[PDB]
Amino acid sequence: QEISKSIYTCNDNQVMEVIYVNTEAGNAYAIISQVNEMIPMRLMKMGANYEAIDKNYTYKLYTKGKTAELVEGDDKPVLSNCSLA
Amino acid sequence: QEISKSIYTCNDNQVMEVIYVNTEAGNAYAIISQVNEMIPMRLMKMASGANYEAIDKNYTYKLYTKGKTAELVEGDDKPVLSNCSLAN
Ligand code: NA
Ligand code: NA
Ligand code: NA
Repeated sequence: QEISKSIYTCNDNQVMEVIYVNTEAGNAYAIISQVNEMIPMRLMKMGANYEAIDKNYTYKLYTKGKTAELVEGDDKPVLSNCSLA
Repeated sequence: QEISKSIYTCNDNQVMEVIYVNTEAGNAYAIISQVNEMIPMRLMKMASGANYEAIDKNYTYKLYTKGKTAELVEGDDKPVLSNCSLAN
């Protein structure tokens, strides 16, 4: 059972879903959906921060317990002050 | 090595993205997006090729795939996306 779904409420009246994958061998991933595309991300720092696997994307997901923030480019905010719902 | 994205061309000028998760130890999952939600799915250990069902029992999406082809249905095999093939 290596896959799970989280839903967050974020600033400016928005919702962010994240699918988390945690393999039995210890590899962690996250998938978000932005602009009608699903973007797979890999764990890069450990709260827990994930970065897009496809280098053509610059999305980064920073999580800390039940909170999160999604940025792009030079840590420019996309979704801020996210909290687990 | 474990996560990949497939894009399918389907009937009626529709496109379907699927994220496939295939772990090193051989476990298989899929993720699709419908009605603006991501739906995680698990492989059904059944007749080839690779058929998936939503992990959340509130959803009735099933994804049936065979080689390069796929079909997405819901409920009693009600078509959602039909005659899908890997884009080429
Ligand atoms: Na981007
Ligand atoms: Na047709
Ligand atoms: Na693999």
